Amino acid sequence: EINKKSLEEDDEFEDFPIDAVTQTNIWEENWDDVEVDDDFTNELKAELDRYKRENQ
Amino acid sequence: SDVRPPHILVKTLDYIVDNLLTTLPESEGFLWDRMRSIRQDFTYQNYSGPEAVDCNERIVRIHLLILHIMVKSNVEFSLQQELEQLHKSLITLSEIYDDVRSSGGTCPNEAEFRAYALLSKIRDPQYDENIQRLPKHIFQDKLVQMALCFRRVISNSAYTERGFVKTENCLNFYARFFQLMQSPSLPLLMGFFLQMHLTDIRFYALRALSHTLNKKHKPIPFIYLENMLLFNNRQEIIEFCNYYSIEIINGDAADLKTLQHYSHKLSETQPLKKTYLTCLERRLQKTTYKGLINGGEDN
Amino acid sequence: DMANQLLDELAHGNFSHLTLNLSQNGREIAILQKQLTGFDDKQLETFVEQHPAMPNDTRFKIMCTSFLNYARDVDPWSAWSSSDLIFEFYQCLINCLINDNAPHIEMLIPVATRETEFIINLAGKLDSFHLQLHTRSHQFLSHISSILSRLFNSIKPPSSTNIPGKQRILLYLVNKLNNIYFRIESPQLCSNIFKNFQPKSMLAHFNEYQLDQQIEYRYLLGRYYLLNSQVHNAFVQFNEAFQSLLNLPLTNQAITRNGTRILNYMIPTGLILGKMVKWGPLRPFLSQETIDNWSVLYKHVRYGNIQGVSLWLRQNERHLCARQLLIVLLEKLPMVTYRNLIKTVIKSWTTEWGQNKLPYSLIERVLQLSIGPTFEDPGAQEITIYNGIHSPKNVENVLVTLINLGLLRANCFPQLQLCVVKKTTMIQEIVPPVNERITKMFPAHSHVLW
Repeated sequence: EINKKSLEEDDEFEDFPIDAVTQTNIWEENWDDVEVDDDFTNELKAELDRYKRENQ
Repeated sequence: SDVRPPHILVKTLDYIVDNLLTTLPESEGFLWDRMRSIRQDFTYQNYSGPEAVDCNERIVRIHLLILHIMVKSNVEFSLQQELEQLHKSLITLSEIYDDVRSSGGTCPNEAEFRAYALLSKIRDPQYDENIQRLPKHIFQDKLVQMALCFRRVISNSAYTERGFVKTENCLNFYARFFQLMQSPSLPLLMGFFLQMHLTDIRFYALRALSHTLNKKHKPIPFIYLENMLLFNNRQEIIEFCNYYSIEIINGDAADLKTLQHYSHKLSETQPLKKTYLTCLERRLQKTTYKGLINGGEDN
Repeated sequence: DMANQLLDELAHGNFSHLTLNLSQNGREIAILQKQLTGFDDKQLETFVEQHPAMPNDTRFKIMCTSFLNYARDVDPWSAWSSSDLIFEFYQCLINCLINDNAPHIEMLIPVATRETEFIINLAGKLDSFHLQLHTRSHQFLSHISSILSRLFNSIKPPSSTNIPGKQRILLYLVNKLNNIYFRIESPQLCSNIFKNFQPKSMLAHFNEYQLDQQIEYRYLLGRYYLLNSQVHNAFVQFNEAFQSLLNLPLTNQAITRNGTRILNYMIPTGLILGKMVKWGPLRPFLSQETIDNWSVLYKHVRYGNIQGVSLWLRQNERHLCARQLLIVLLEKLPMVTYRNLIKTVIKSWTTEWGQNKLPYSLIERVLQLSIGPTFEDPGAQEITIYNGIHSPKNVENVLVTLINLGLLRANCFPQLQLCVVKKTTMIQEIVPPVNERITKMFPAHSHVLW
């Protein structure tokens, strides 16, 4: 057990040694568009199917 | 002239808690004064010992109780001063807690009043910044946890008020709020404290709901809305609709498309009177004031 | 004689041996104390005054006398045992820079910056062991911050070729001060420094300041914004800072580490805004563990699994708390998640099967699957921020907030107990791209302040 406060010392920037090709993309343009097989999704779809079947 | 030592302060508070809470609806001013005096006499001595902690804690509890007792009653009282004293006691409590901690010491009821603290400025983010800093054992306490739940559930991205910066992706979970309020797991004082937001919660719930309805949608029945906003009875929904200029059709339903207000705060009217929830009243009636106020560990 | 030699050096403004750091200049200090030791504390001060070539300034003299005191009393064996001397001196030093036309300011500023780094480190160290030293929490760093804040106040803009020394160090001071503020439990006080920054700066554009200082500044500002749940505002800053860091060709370890530090906050912030990160570019600054972690979270959000997000936040609770990331995520992620969950349902249900209206019961079941057991449900042993907030039963509410947030285009009918959507084949018509919507609803300030 311990009663110490929570804070991150490491977060503080290290020392400055200093004394425009900045066009780099780091974000996925279209996560949303991309479709891939997944267990959860299929589970959902399964449930949808069940519901549909149950009410006819 | 002179200043009462801690022990007789504690004794006085004991008297109050043991004998005088029964007389509360009417004897509020008196008690308010006494409690304030007790609080002051401590700071005049520059005394932050366990007695001070205890006394302020119990005082905070009392204020929480009084809020409910008063709101329910037709007796005259100032809300702002009650809240004010509440706030003061809370801040002094916080600082004491901090001091004790930095000195390698512990307060047994800190979690509870950390929670209460969390409930006082429900939309103020600094209270979230703060609470994340406290030790695991405090952060993971049932009370702080529930407090946090409430804070999340209450957040709205649409909350409009002068000097308030709206933030993204807020839940606005009125449903869960009312569900939590009805839980047997919710400590009563907390509920009392939370009741202060019923009107705004309800307003934004109603507006949000309205925004989703199609033009020419039929008005919503009273029963539904009463359930949605856990109104006590028809009178409340009537009064509520009246206040916010929501047209009432057939005395059975409210046409929500008529709800046209920038904010929950009306510019040319004084705020709708505070209210309460029946369940919490009923719960109150099944316990003792003394029990509620003394419901903590010893210092 | 050492004393007079020093006093000469100082008088003339060389300041080669005017330092607290005993790595360098330790020997001189060792020598001075003894010459100094015989001398009374009171006697020495006049001594300083009586010395020739001494500027006619009370502060400068006070500072010199202070330093002498330090040299005389300092205990090398312990920085703590001689903290008073150190801090008093530092104080004196700093308030020798208040007056803009003070003696030797230009040759004094560089001394102040070097000593500052030393005194901050010391203060920090001391505070960390406050319990053991029986000192107040953040007692020293606080004092430092006060001093530096006074200094910050003293700064004002009023040939046009060369900037005054104070002006050159202004940005450096800002970042130092703010870092201290975050180091102390209360970082709100930053706001005062931020808003007063521009007014104090001579320089036309922000670009004119050193790049590293820029990046740190943006980092801090972003963190500050995030502390206030102003997500977008924080995001822009983070992203700007990391880009600036990237384009910096030099690859020192410090660089990469700082990069990581930024990434820590940027990754989360983006996710709230519905922005995802291509890992390749970030591979150099992040361990595989990190990537994998953030990845599992990404999956959770993407495929609309609330319980997942909850359990994830839970596993990483403490660390997250350490950065003030727990609450904001806890609050702000669920809607993006809900969006995806519903979007998935809608696409299959309407676009694929041409069903225009979905009954609440359906969404109820789906929500059950996504949310998992609630504290009220069997097998629960506790009420928590992971089983308290989200419930399957509140279908309408989630629909409502989704709609109001502008992440879903639909109409609900409480009496019918079904939601209605636009009969279409294109899903993006009914569930627009999240980031654009969110940002639309919550725009950011100017990207570059100047």
